[PDB]
Parts: sequence; C-alpha cells; structure tokens
Amino acid sequence: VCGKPKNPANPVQRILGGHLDAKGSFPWQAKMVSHHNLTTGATLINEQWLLTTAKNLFLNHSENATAKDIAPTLTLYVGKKQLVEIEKVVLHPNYSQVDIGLIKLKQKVSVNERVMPICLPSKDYAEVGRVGYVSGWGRNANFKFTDHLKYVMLPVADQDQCIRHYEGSTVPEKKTPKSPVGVQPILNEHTFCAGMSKYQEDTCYGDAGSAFAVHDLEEDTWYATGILSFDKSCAVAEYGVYVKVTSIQDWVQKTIAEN
Amino acid sequence: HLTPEEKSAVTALWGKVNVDEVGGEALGRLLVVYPWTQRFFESFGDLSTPDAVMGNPKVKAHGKKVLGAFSDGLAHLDNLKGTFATLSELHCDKLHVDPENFRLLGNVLVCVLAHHFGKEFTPPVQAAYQKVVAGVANALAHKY
Amino acid sequence: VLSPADKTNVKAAWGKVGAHAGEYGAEALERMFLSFPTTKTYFPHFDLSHGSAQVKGHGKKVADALTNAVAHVDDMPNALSALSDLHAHKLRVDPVNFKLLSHCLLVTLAAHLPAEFTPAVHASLDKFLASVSTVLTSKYR
Ligand code: HEM
Ligand code: HEM
Ligand SMILES: *[C@@H]1O[C@H](CO[C@@H]2O[C@@H](C)[C@@H](O)[C@@H](O)[C@@H]2O)[C@@H](O)[C@H](O)[C@H]1NC(C)=O
Ligand SMILES: C[As](C)(=O)[O-]
Repeated sequence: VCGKPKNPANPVQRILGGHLDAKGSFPWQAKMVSHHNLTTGATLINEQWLLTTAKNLFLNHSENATAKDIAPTLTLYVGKKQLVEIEKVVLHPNYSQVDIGLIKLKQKVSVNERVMPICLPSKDYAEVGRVGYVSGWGRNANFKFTDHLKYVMLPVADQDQCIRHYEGSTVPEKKTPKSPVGVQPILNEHTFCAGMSKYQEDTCYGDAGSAFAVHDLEEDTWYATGILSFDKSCAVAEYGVYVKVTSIQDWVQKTIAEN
Repeated sequence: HLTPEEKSAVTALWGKVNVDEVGGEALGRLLVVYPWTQRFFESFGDLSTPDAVMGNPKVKAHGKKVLGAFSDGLAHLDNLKGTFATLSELHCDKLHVDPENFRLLGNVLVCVLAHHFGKEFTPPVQAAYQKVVAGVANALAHKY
Repeated sequence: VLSPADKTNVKAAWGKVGAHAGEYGAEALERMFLSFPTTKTYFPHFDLSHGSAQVKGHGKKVADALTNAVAHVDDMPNALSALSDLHAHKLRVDPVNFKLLSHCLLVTLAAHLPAEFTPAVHASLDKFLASVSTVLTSKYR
C-alpha cells in the first residue's frame, strides 16, 4: 500500500550528487503544472492525497487567493503522464512558516509499479548526515524542465551552518539576507537543510514539492522525511530547505480524516 | 531542418576540422567545465586537473569516437533517431548518463569550433551547428 | 558560489576583455537571436538586423552590468537587485534564455580571445555566468 517500490533506487556509484532515475524508483512522485505553464512537484502520500508546497500552489495567483480559487487552475499527473483530477486543495493554516499544502483527488489512483504512495514516517530520520534521495521534474543544467526524471542523493546538513549561510547568524538582531541567489528560504525549527559543498547537480526551479525520501533498512520501507521547499539553490547556494514531515504529521492525518 | 545553404556551411566547416583533436578537446572541456561528468570515465585514468584532463591520451582517443558519431549524424540529418538508436540505448540503459549532458557536450563542441575557427565561425554558421547539436542530443535521448 | 580561484580567473579574463566588452556583448546577443529565434520575442521593439546600432547599444548595457557583477562578485544579489526585478517580474524572461545568452557569450569570447579561453578560464566564466543567470531568475514566478 505504501513505500514499497518495485524497483527501489539503487545507484551503481554511491556518490552524493545527481543520478538518472534509471529504474523508475519514485512512483510517489507527481508533476504539477500551473495555469501559466510552470512545472512543479508533488508527492503521493496515499491513494487519494498528495503533499506539495504552498508556494507551488500560489504560482500565478494573487497572494489573497483561497484553496477554492487555486484548485481548478492546476493540472496534475502521476505515472506515465496520467492526468488525475483534483477535488480540492487544503493549505497549511500556517503556510508562511510551514510551506505546505495538501491535494485531494476526486478518486483513488490504482497503484502499480509506476504509481504508489510513499509512507509518512512517525520516526524522525533527519539526523545530520542522514543520506536521502530527492527526485524531481525541476530545471536542469540547461535551465529546461527535465524530460526524464532524475534525483539527487544528499545528506542532511547542520542546521546552524545552513542558517548562517542564508541569514549570516543564528542571532535575530545579527541576521542579514545573505542568500547567494538573492531570495531567502523559510528556515526554522520545522525545516531541515540538505547538501554538501560540491559543484554539482543540485535541486533547482520546479523541484519543490518533491520528497526527501529515506529508506528504512529494517522495515525495507520508503518514507517521506522532508518535502523540498527551497528549490532555488541551483548549485549556487549550498543547500535545499525541506519541510520536516514529522512536524506536520498530525495536521496531515486530521486533514485526511476530515475530508 | 537544415536549409541546403546551412548543410553547406556546416560540411564546409567540418571538412576543415582536425578529426584527431577537436573531439578530445570537447570531451576534455566537458570534464573540466562540468566536473560531475568525470564519474563516468574512471576507466580513463588521471582526470584530476585540467592539464591531466587535456593531455590524457584516453580522453583524446575517446574524443575521436564522439567526433566520429557527430560525423555520422552529419551524413544522416534526415534520420538522426535511427542512426543513434543503439548509442541512445547504451548511454541510457548501460551507462545511466543524464540526457542533459548531451546538450552540454554539444555546446562545448560549438565552443571548441568557435575557438579554432574564430571569425569564420560566424553567427549564421553557429546557428546551423546549433540545429545539429540539438538534433544529435534529441536522438541520443530518444530511447530514454 | 565561486571559489577564490574562480573569481581571480573571472577578474583577469574580464580585465583583458576591457574596452571590447560592448562589442562582445552585442555579438553574443546577435548570436543568440539567430541561433535561438524564440529569444527575439522579448525584443519586438528592436531593430534586430545584423549590425543594428540598437543591438550595439544594448550589448553595451549588458556588458556594463556584467562588469559591475564582476566588480562585486561576493555581493552579486545586491549589485543585481534592480536587474533581477526587471528580468524576473517585469519582463518575465524565462530562465532557459539566460543559458542561451551565457552560451553565446562564451562562444563570442572563444572566437575573439582564443589565447585567453583556456579550459580553466572557460570553467570559471561558465560558473560566473551561471551565478548571474541564477540571480536574475530566482524571483521568476
Ligand atoms: C552528443 C553526445 C555524445 C556522443 C556522440 C557520444 C558518443 C559515444 C560513442 C560513439 C561512444 C562509443 C560507443 C561504443 O563503443 O559502442 C560512447 C561511449 C561512452 N559515452 Fe558517450 N556520447 C555522447 C555523450 C556522452 C556524455 C555526456 C557522457 C557522460 C557524461 C558519455 C559517456 C560515455 C561513456 C562512459 C561511454 C563508454 C566509454 C568507454 O567504455 O570507454 N557520453 N559515447
Ligand atoms: C547575463 C544575462 C543578462 C544581463 C546581464 C542582462 C542585462 C540587462 C540590462 C543591463 C538591461 C538594461 C536595463 C536598463 O536599461 O535599465 C537589460 C534589459 C533587458 N533585458 Fe537583459 N540581461 C541579460 C539577459 C537577458 C536575456 C537572456 C533576455 C531575453 C532573452 C533579456 C532581455 C532583456 C530585455 C527585453 C530588456 C529590456 C530592453 C529595453 O529596455 O527595451 N536579458 N538586460
Ligand atoms: C498554527 O499556528 C498557531 C499559532 O502559533 C502559536 O501561537 C503563536 C502566537 C506563536 O506563539 C507560535 O509560535 C505558536 O505556534 C498554532 O497554535 C497552531 O497549532 C498551528 N497549526 C498547525 C496545524 O500547526
Ligand atoms: C559537505 As558540507 C556540511 O561542508 O556542505
């Protein structure tokens, strides 16, 4: 039912950085398209609901739009370019702090080798140095939305290092906007950063909404530990910034139970 | 695809390329400019600095092969897909090469042509070569 | 972010470019327009013919902006803030285009200054232009 891909990600070379999705190892990955043709990510978390970010949902909308305004302007696909119809969108009620929304489908998907949800974790797998896999449909080294799925293999990074990188200091009165790309991520106790100093393939525009997936080797199950929020690093800034799934778990479960 | 005028400017230029050198210089530059690509070529030995890369004889030799495939593409602009189907399959299934890099190598090749030909590498001849690199990249991506 | 060694490569290569920067800018635009015709749609008000004086004028502004970025490589976002709002918000230039213009600048340098266009310098410039291109697109929405 979740987190058991037929062909789990298994790179030949265990090198942190970019890899082709050669085996089709991310059946939880979805592709969202905005009303002005911008590709973003979403993540299937059960048969009828996806996570994505609030910023993704707001593309091409007024900062005053509601879930009802947004929902009928989106297009969503799973598997081999399979359009699925959306019933509604639910914004996180504190989305300026926790960059998240949920998407409900009008009907359950049929699960198979290309379409399958990832499991939501109760354990917090985000220890510094934890190796995960982040798939995405974002822009590549030519700044084109990728035609074929790709992933990055990356460690969770030290939170203070990442805060100093983008904000200069952990101390509120010493902070300055230091982001190397000229836009600031949402960084707080609800997020983690991932990456290492390396000229690499990095996540970039459109990858947000995708999962930082961790493979629990005892259960042999795949879990969404983070949802990528800050997809603008693009090998210029050093870290992606991810919403911690454990920090929204209760809100996700209530929402799904209610709708 | 290529006007016959463009086909003409292209083969005119290609006929002057040092077949034994430009392929190694394009591959060599791909590996220096986009260093993540070096992981595919551990059986070439020493790639650890730009001189190591640019003077490595296996780079030069493999370069010849890549150039040779571009020569094939020139002969078959009408069927780049068929011509590159086996190569597409090798790079995808066996090698796991991200298809974004085909365009990067293409572009590095264009840079090398500009580097060697200077002013003869005019904007219109560039434009025609850009059609060729894109066409070669799409065909190499086609079995993905 | 660029290493110290990259920054040194960029500053030196671009110091040699010196007063040619405008002409090289203009030629890079001309290559972009002809190789990638879709880029011409951002300039429907221009004379885009070969040798257009309006293109030479614009090439000079593009050059001055890059010169200013090179002068302020540790503080690029700030130095380019006005331009970044211009490109991302007002003009809505798709990110792909920045890789087209970047490539055409590189081609132009290679064709004009082959002695300076070594592999290492090529790498440092590509990285520099990829940082400029990222700053100018990070606000794109
Ligand atoms: C237009 C672009 C390219 C062309 C025309 C090209 C062409 C070729 C050719 C002709 C061969 C020899 C195949 C054979 O013996 O059957 C080959 C092998 C190979 N190519 Fe490419 N290729 C391209 C791009 C790339 C890129 C971007 C990468 C890696 C980043 C790559 C990695 C390889 C590798 C690892 C091999 C195996 C070489 C060996 O085993 O010694 N290629 N390619
Ligand atoms: C390295 C990349 C680039 C740099 C440094 C750059 C720089 C500039 C500069 C300095 C201006 C003039 C602003 C002024 O007069 O106040 C400008 C305007 C403009 N740029 Fe760019 N630009 C770049 C890339 C692009 C690309 C890729 C496109 C489109 C394909 C583009 C389209 C425009 C347009 C349409 C204008 C307005 C022209 C006008 O005033 O009528 N730019 N850019
Ligand atoms: C959404 O946020 C609500 C308000 O946040 C809380 O109260 C404010 C004044 C601050 O003290 C803040 O740090 C506290 O978190 C929460 O009460 C509510 O639980 C949050 N909702 C969810 C679903 O996470
Ligand atoms: C590999 As690191 C924490 O210096 O980005």
